[PDB]
Amino acid sequence: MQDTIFLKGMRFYGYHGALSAENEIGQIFKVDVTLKVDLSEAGRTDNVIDTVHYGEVFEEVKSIMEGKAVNLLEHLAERIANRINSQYNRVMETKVRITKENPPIPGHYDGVGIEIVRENK
Amino acid sequence: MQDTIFLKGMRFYGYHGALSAENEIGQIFKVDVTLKVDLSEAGRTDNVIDTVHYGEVFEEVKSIMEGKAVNLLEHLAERIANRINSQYNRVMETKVRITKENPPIPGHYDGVGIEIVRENK
Amino acid sequence: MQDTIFLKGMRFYGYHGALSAENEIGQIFKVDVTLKVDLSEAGRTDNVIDTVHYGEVFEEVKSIMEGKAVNLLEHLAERIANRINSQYNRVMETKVRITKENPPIPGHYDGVGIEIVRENK
Amino acid sequence: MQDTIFLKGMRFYGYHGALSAENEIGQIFKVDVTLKVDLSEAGRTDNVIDTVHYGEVFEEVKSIMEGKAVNLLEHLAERIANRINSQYNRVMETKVRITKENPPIPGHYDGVGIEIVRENK
Amino acid sequence: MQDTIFLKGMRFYGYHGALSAENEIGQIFKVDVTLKVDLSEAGRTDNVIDTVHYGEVFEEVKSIMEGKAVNLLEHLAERIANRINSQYNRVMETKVRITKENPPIPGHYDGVGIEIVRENK
Amino acid sequence: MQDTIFLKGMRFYGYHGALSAENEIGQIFKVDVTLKVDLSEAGRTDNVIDTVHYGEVFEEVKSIMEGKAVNLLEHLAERIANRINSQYNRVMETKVRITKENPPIPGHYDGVGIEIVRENK
Amino acid sequence: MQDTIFLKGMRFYGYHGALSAENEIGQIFKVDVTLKVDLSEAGRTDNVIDTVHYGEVFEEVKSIMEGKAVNLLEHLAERIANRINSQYNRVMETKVRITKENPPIPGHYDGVGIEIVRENK
Amino acid sequence: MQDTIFLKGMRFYGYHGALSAENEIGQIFKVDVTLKVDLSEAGRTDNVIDTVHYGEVFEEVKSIMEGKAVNLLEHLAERIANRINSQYNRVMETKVRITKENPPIPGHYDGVGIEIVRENK
Repeated sequence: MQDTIFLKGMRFYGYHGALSAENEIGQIFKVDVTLKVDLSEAGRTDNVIDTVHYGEVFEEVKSIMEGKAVNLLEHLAERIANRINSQYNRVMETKVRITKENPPIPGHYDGVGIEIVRENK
Repeated sequence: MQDTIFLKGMRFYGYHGALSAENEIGQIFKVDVTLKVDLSEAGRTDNVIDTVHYGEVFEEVKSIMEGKAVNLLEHLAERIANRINSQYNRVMETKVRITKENPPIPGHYDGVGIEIVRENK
Repeated sequence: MQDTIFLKGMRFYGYHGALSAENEIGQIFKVDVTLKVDLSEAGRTDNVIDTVHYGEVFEEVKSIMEGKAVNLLEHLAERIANRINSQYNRVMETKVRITKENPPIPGHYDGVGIEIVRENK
Repeated sequence: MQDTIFLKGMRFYGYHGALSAENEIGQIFKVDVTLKVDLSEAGRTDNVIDTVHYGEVFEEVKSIMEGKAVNLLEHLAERIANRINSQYNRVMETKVRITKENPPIPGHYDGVGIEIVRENK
Repeated sequence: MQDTIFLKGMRFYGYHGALSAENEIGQIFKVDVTLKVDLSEAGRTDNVIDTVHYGEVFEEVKSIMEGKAVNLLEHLAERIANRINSQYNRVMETKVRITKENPPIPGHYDGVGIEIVRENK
Repeated sequence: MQDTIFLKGMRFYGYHGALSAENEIGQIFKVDVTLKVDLSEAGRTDNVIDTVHYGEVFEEVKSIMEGKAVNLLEHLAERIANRINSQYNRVMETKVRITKENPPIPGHYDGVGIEIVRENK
Repeated sequence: MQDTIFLKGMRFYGYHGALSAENEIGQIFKVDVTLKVDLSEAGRTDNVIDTVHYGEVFEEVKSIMEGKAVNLLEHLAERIANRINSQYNRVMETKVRITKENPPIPGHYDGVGIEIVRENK
Repeated sequence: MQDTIFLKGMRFYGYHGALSAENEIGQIFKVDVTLKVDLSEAGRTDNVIDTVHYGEVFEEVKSIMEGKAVNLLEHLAERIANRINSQYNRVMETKVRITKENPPIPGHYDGVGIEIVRENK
């Protein structure tokens, strides 16, 4: 089953980071969420109730990304995957990618970050 | 067998969406279609009749994307995969990705959407 | 005097537009603000008090862009130019460019919008 | 008076070109239209009737770009400027830029084209 | 063994295509070549003779892409894979992706094309 | 008179540069040419003979850019402007911009170069 | 005289900013330098000694951008313009644009900054 | 286990290359590093000590990329993978991709390079 629902390049200004100065200044966090969902029923019915609504997922991601500052991207993604998996039984698995395009790293690069994949129990 | 025929970033202005206001205003839908097709005969012959012509596939996608408004991206992709699989026996499997880069979601992101993979029976 | 202070590509999700459905759904508005300010005193002193702080300008633009929905981009820009000119005497002139990259226009384009230039009286 | 109304990156698939093969195959034409219009009345009133509506301008450009094939970009732009100037008295001047990003020129480049500026008589 | 040598976005102006007018006008062809090669010996030695030189591969691709016009992308890629596999025993497998970003297809898209994967016998 | 004919982002691999190693290795040179030409006759007539054909201009630029290596971008642009001005009396003035996106400069930047403007005598 | 020598998108990781936390963490600063220089002698001679060498200019910009942290972009640009004007008599005027693409501003934008123009006395 | 820590588009100006002239002039090297690391402990704890810090990894990559010039990209990547695997036991496997976007290859392309994957022993 290779069907997926996705939200790409969601950007949020947050205050996460292990560094005091990061928590103070903040920075933009980029998030990609890919959900493993069987979309054949919805494909047949065209009824919004047979799939997972992207809008609701974005709201979840946003509440976590723009909420309380934490140290790690690993913890933020863990919270998001866990939030999506808990509320939607149709989601078989949640992939969360978080990128800091402008972390406190003296250099030239496109971004740094983490990606996790959590199956829905 | 890893050969594929592809059509990337096809853009169509349509009126699909579960929201009345979406159906009224419309928006751009981005579509990626990847077809699993054995291309060694055509690679040998160079005869257009031994492969699936991209132009015809684009026409199919377009007729569905620019036709009657439906609620879901899942239904549109289901219709496209089913259209391509039905008309081309050489297509072993059809992957359809549809992205709403500007849905009615208050936020900053690159796009939201779905992706399905349907084997040709 | 060709010195300027600028804020490029500020994006805000708003509900402006002459169309009911626009006011309901909203869309992203892109804003560029260019301020004609003599920067030689600040260039000499390095004292933040001798120039116009970008951060404060962004806050002004944001309050207008994310506030009450209006019909026209012309009115939004008029309000922004007028806001910046009123609060900063050092600003000799304000240029405001607002772009709707995804208006209710059935077609393929990069964006539509307006640009105004208002001297500070 | 430096106020302007603009439409950027409008893309149309057309058949214009001095070459038979161009007329047969077609290609994408990119168009930028910038209109010199005094926007202070609309800025004050917020009444759509005090400005030139972008949507109507796009429709004009489209009718010309997707209509009968002509040889030159110069002729297409002349027709567009003349169309906009004729129908909108508030437009003091019309700038039309047309780019062929993929003309029949053996080489590597971003685009070729013309730009004209026509005052409204 | 997941090591690879790659050449991305190689662009050539050619005359391939099943349509007479294409053969006459030409267009840009974009090519991506990915080679499965064990790079640990070279990683150890740092001796250019223990790997496949990208420069030579580009020359091969170029000779085929800028040579005689053929009808299909499938045939061009077949010729390239076969050329690379024949001359380099260290290449375990060759992936060739060819994209026509501007084919004779009336529409808005990013590109169309094919991708093949050929193991070296 | 603000009409112009333009050729943007023309790329050529050349061997120009004041450094021996540059002459040996080469690099990509990006060229923008803007020609001041009155386009109203052509706009009226639609006859290709009343304007300057972009294709011929590209050929001129190419012959100079891909010809004998010289030390300076200033000399290459001088030769191009002079070539275009000499052969086309309708060109009132020629602007030539040449950019070395990857010169032998240890750093991170988008490009370096020169731009000249030469009126046709 | 419209000839210019330019350096675009020079990026440096620095510690400038009026905020303590900025000085601590740092961020990327983007710089554009445009120099008004008469390039006809060099265009004629092709002798590197008749123009201003971009490489030397980049070194100057770099020494200032990667040196001691200051509060304002206005002061950094003033120092750069003054450095270039002092060392090169052929430079008739120096334009310096500095952009903070990721300042401590909670929002979504492309960049903020200043631009100055200083004639060489 | 599909969790990863990544650093994308790290750019360094170096002097690597099998060609004398490359070693003399240098060029920009683009590096992508993807690390297979189990991030569930850190996801739970939010303690920076339970994961691999990106900042330290960037420093390692940088020391190798900006250090002594070597002939091959294969050798540079081998050194990086080996450096990361040696210092971090939590890294189960290291993927290193190095791209020369502007090698001494007369042509038009996006980049050439190699990618290796090394499991941590």
